[PDB]
Amino acid sequence: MIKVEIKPSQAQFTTRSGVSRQGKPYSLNEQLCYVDLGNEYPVLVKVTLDEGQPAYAPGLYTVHLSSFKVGQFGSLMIDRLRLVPA
Amino acid sequence: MIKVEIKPSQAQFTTRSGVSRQGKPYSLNEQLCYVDLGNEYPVLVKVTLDEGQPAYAPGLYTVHLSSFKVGQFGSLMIDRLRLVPA
Repeated sequence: MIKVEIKPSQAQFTTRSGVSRQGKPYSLNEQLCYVDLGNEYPVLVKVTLDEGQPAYAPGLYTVHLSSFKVGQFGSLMIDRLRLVPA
Repeated sequence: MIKVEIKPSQAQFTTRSGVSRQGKPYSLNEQLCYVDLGNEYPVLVKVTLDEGQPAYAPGLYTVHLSSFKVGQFGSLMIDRLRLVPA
């Protein structure tokens, strides 16, 4: 299991916006977190939230299976890092 | 934890080869496996092995933390799926 932490300072998201190739509006909500990759300290990682989802509250989390998909070259990839409480 | 299985039919690797941009030879060893992504059946995934490593034997495995890295856009990515016995 991957240990992910939302610190008290990371309790909000920001939103970026634009227009798609064929005219549709989009909005993306992004939040920061710390992921422990086994180095001396955890590293900073950007998370893009799914539609209609609030910012994750401060606390400890792990990664949900729905974060992964098989890519176009047949290898596993992360689609979007989706988190669940630890 | 991600459940990965090497079936008895997947106990070998194949090797692809070529030459890099500035003249160096390379070889890549690839093995197939099944990863349970929570659908009705596990899906087929290609794994590229690290230098000097043998094919994983048939059995159950999970994913090692060293499989992940932060990408050039600041989001988590899989570098290479590295497996450890379950």
